[PDB]
Amino acid sequence: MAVFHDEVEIEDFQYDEDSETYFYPCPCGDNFSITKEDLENGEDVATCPSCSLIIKVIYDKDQFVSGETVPAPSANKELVKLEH
Ligand SMILES: [Zn+2]
Repeated sequence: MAVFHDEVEIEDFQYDEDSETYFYPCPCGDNFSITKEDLENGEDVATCPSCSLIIKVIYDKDQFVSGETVPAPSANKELVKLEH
Protein backbone atom coordinates (compact mmCIF):
# COMPACT_ATOMS: atom_id res chain seq x y z
CA MET A 1 0.00 0.00 0.00
CA ALA A 2 1.08 3.59 -0.68
CA VAL A 3 -1.94 5.92 -0.63
CA PHE A 4 -5.02 5.04 1.46
CA HIS A 5 -6.49 1.52 1.68
CA ASP A 6 -9.32 1.47 -0.88
CA GLU A 7 -12.10 3.80 -2.05
CA VAL A 8 -15.67 2.51 -1.68
CA GLU A 9 -19.03 3.94 -2.78
CA ILE A 10 -21.30 5.25 -0.01
CA GLU A 11 -24.05 3.00 -1.42
CA ASP A 12 -22.01 0.03 -0.15
CA PHE A 13 -21.74 1.60 3.33
CA GLN A 14 -24.41 1.17 6.02
CA TYR A 15 -26.50 4.29 6.71
CA ASP A 16 -27.20 4.85 10.41
CA GLU A 17 -30.58 6.54 10.93
CA ASP A 18 -29.70 6.79 14.65
CA SER A 19 -27.42 9.81 14.05
CA GLU A 20 -26.76 9.83 10.28
CA THR A 21 -23.52 7.81 10.18
CA TYR A 22 -21.99 5.40 7.64
CA PHE A 23 -19.92 2.31 8.47
CA TYR A 24 -17.78 -0.13 6.45
CA PRO A 25 -16.91 -3.80 7.21
CA CYS A 26 -13.23 -4.25 8.07
CA PRO A 27 -11.29 -7.56 7.77
CA CYS A 28 -9.62 -6.83 11.13
CA GLY A 29 -12.91 -7.44 12.96
CA ASP A 30 -14.47 -4.00 13.51
CA ASN A 31 -16.17 -1.61 11.06
CA PHE A 32 -15.15 1.85 9.80
CA SER A 33 -17.30 4.90 10.64
CA ILE A 34 -18.02 8.26 8.98
CA THR A 35 -20.64 10.92 9.81
CA LYS A 36 -22.93 12.29 7.08
CA GLU A 37 -21.72 15.82 7.88
CA ASP A 38 -18.12 14.73 7.18
CA LEU A 39 -19.03 13.70 3.63
CA GLU A 40 -21.00 16.94 3.16
CA ASN A 41 -17.85 18.94 4.03
CA GLY A 42 -15.27 16.73 2.33
CA GLU A 43 -14.21 14.30 5.07
CA ASP A 44 -14.44 11.20 2.86
CA VAL A 45 -12.13 9.21 5.13
CA ALA A 46 -13.03 6.46 7.60
CA THR A 47 -10.82 5.41 10.50
CA CYS A 48 -11.06 2.10 12.37
CA PRO A 49 -10.79 2.11 16.20
CA SER A 50 -8.88 -1.21 16.05
CA CYS A 51 -6.59 -1.40 12.99
CA SER A 52 -6.50 2.42 12.70
CA LEU A 53 -6.54 2.24 8.89
CA ILE A 54 -7.89 4.69 6.31
CA ILE A 55 -10.51 4.30 3.56
CA LYS A 56 -12.00 6.61 0.93
CA VAL A 57 -15.74 7.13 0.75
CA ILE A 58 -17.19 7.93 -2.68
CA TYR A 59 -20.55 9.72 -2.90
CA ASP A 60 -22.57 12.34 -4.79
CA LYS A 61 -21.35 15.79 -3.69
CA ASP A 62 -24.34 17.29 -5.52
CA GLN A 63 -26.69 15.26 -3.30
CA PHE A 64 -24.76 15.68 -0.03
CA VAL A 65 -24.27 19.43 -0.61
CA SER A 66 -27.90 20.54 -0.41
CA GLY A 67 -28.13 24.22 0.52
CA GLU A 68 -31.74 25.03 -0.41
CA THR A 69 -32.81 21.67 -1.89
CA VAL A 70 -34.19 18.92 0.37
CA PRO A 71 -33.91 15.45 -1.30
CA ALA A 72 -36.71 12.85 -1.32
CA PRO A 73 -37.07 9.24 -0.01
CA SER A 74 -36.74 6.19 -2.26
CA ALA A 75 -37.87 2.80 -0.90
CA ASN A 76 -36.45 1.17 2.26
CA LYS A 77 -33.69 -1.34 3.05
CA GLU A 78 -33.56 -3.76 5.99
CA LEU A 79 -30.55 -6.10 5.82
CA VAL A 80 -28.84 -5.36 9.15
CA LYS A 81 -27.80 -8.90 10.12
CA LEU A 82 -23.98 -8.76 9.98
CA GLU A 83 -22.68 -10.52 13.09
CA HIS A 84 -18.99 -11.01 13.91
ZN1 LIG B 1 -10.41 -2.05 10.72
